[PDB]
Amino acid sequence: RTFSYTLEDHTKQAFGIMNELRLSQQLCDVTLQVKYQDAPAAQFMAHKVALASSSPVFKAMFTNGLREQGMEVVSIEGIHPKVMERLIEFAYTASISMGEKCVLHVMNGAVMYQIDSVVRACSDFLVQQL
Amino acid sequence: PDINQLPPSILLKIFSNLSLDERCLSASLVCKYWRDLCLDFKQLDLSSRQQVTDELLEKIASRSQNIIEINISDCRSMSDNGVCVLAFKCPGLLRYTAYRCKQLSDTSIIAVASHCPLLQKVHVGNQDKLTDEGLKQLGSKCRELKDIHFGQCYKISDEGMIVIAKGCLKLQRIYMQENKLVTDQSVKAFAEHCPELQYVGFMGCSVTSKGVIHLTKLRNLSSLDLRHITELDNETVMEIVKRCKNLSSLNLCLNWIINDRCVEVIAKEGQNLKELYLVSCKITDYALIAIGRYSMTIETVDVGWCKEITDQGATLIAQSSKSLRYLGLMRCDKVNEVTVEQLVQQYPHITFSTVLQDCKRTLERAYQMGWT
Amino acid sequence: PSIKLQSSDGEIFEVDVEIAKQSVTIKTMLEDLGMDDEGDDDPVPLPNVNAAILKKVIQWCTHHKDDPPPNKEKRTDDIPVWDQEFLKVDQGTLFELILAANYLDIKGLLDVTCKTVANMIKGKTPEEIRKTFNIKNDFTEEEEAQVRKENQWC
Amino acid sequence: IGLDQIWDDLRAGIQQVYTRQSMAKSRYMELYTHVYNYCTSQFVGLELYKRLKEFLKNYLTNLLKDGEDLMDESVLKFYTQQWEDYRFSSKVLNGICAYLNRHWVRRECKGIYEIYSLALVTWRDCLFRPLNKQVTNAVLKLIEKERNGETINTRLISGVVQSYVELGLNEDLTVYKESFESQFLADTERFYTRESTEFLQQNPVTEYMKKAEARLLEEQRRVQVYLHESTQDELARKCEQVLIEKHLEIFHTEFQNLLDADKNEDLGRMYNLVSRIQDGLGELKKLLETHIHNQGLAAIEKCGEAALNDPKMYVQTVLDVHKKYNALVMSAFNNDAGFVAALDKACGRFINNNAVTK
Repeated sequence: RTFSYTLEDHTKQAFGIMNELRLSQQLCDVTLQVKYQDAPAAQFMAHKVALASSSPVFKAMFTNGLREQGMEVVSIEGIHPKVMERLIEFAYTASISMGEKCVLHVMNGAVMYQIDSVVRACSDFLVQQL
Repeated sequence: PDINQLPPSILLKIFSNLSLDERCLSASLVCKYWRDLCLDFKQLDLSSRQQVTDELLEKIASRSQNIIEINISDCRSMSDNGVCVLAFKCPGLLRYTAYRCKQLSDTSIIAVASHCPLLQKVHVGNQDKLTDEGLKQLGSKCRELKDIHFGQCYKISDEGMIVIAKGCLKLQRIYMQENKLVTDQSVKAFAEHCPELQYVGFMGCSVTSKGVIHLTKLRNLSSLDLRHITELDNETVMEIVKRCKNLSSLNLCLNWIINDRCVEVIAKEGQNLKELYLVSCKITDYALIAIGRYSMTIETVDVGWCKEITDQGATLIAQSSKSLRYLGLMRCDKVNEVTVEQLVQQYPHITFSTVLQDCKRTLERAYQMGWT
Repeated sequence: PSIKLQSSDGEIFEVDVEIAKQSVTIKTMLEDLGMDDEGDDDPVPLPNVNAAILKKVIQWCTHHKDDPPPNKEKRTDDIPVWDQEFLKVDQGTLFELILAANYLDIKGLLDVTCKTVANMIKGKTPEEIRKTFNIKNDFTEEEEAQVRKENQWC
Repeated sequence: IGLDQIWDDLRAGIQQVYTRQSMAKSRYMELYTHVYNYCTSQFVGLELYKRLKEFLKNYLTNLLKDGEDLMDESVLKFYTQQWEDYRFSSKVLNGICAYLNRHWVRRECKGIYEIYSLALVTWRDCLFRPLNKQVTNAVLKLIEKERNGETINTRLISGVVQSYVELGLNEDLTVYKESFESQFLADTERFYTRESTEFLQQNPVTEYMKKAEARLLEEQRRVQVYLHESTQDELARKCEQVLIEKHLEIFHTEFQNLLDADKNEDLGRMYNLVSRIQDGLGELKKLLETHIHNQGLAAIEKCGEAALNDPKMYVQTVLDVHKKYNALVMSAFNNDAGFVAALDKACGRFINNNAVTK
């Protein structure tokens, strides 16, 4: 089966245009290189603003004190590239979807990045799988 | 009119005002004179170069020996043999930079330390399989080091750090992030052996207040990065700000025990404090009020993700702080956005930074080339 | 303050001391020469700059008399508007201004003129650069192929 | 262009410019012009550089015959004056040849590097062997007039110091320190050892302290006036050692004697000279401790034989002694922790071991 979770908030206008910007690859200042135990070093491009507004860990990692060169590459480990992609899709669109067997990895990633909404969603999903 | 009549220095400057693509594909094909001019080299930047060189590294190493800085950024193609031969062919290397080269082992840095002792800047991305033995090689051979960066190098223990601290007395910069197995012993050995230190950072390391308090011996500290660090009490950073009077940038993000009294003491005794970051610090408006009323030098303050920040604290810090130009009001949900709009409308030279404000700045930069 | 310079062709221009102090060479020769009492303000000869180019340089230094000099920064296309309007001349005048800024050691004018020449080079194939700059293609079809081969990584 | 018609003019102009004939802007500019035009036709300038080097070598090596063998007064005049004039001409020649300084010169990545730096380097063909010893012995003679010797040669000594400091090795504060600072320091230490011993032989120690402090201040001011500031710490250590530590034994004895007397001011300036010597105070500390312990003992023994039947008098006497010596610790001994400790100990060593208890 497949589970999903959608959220509605005050940024219903900004998130859509920021996601369209991300799909256009025009303005980007964050580069994430995800690796997981054999996976290709998946390279995602995204803005610091949405990642900081959706996770406090990204905000803490983006406050390095000096961002003169603009583009920054942040290598991420311990998470599968698909899970990170779904997390970024939730950060940009306020909506996430997952398979019934990938809920645990999404919940682990969300707890690692402290995204309470999808954390509670995945907790409810894992409870409903009994 | 003849361009070739100009001295070659002016022509070199004009070609330096040209990008690499326009110089190698257009300028080098105009004439043999411009070819020889653009062919002239020193500092080379090979940042990520679509990972298109393994043997070309050895070719350019055997070509010229007059290289002072090498940028090996993210560089997934070449192996350790190219780095070894490049170190063999470049003894006069001053700056070494290779980020996120997770395929390089410690043999490369061993050969580097063995064949270029004049290193001053060494910036080493994640680069797994970096043992302390090649790090003690670097510490015992490159005594002329000034800048050192080991970001997220989980394979480093305290032995290599203490060996680095013993030598390299001219180390002015040091930065380590999320590097476990590195504890207060390394910080203590670094603080009491290298008084030339100005920039220091132990973010995410297994460092406690016992190691941070030893940084008072460094009266030349300019920037301090202590983000997500294990249990740093207020008294330690109080003594740090009191002793280190040259402290300009203080980073205390992800520290759930720093209170507003500590911020007040830091603002009072921070006669040279210029940048203060307090993201996720469990503080309240009293910290901002103290920064505004007592600190006449803080320009950048960041209180992002602080739960108890409200409109009144930000209004008072905008009214009472004369040197403030950047307010880090990120994700302060208890802060009204209309208040922030009024602030940005009736307070110039202050860039209030919230979620909606930064989104609006990015949206204006995008609407300059707008779409739908 | 007043300093009287003489050009290579025989014309004399009297300008301010600080405006000539913008030129490192002129202020150096003045500090070495006239730290003591001036000898009836004898003229300063510039035999490597003629009258028109010296007048252009004097105008440029008069307009740029309040610029604060902060050497090794990133390259951009700032090139302020007045400098562009001033450099709207032919190639000969531009090259003579380059030679004067290199001779008089005027870093700002040198930077602006070099950026103008580089923008003139930018966005042009080698044939177009040779046509706009009157440079004969001394490359054989073999050497040109070797050169474009050696730079295939672009 | 042509050299047999342009170069000769340029050597003549550099010869002029090496004499303070005050030439007009036309001659400066003519020479500069010459230089520029020569290095414009990327090598060119090498020849001109060698010619400049030869000119300077010959000029120095044939004004040295005027400098060798001079007396250790005249030589300072000659060295100062020629160095001043020569650095002025060197700077103005570097200015004349700036265009060669920045283009032909940038390509060295050897021996040939600069012109002003050249000038300095070449000046070490009239300093290292010829004058250095001579000039430095002259300076040491002058400085050795720390007697009623005269004031104005300050200019000569400062000029020597200057020329040594700027001769600090440019090649590829050393010259100043190896050539001058060592011998100067040695001479000063011997001068002050002889002076110290003579004085402490034919004068009381408690005027020798005043003379040592005067001489220390004197030498600090003298390093300030015409010597390089780098020569302050070292000299201070040397003079303190000579004047205060070598004699710390007579100091200890006079310490005890003063303690027997009440010459407070002298004790104070003794604790002020001794302080400047590493851990030399311990002996003074224990001496004070024993002195005031014996003082309290003799006091309360002059008090009670059948007068210990008077609590007040006893506690008064004790407090009197304590107050006097606490005042002496505060005023003279700058409330030093060692001396407060000695006070406390010695007080706890007489209060409960006296004839009122025994």
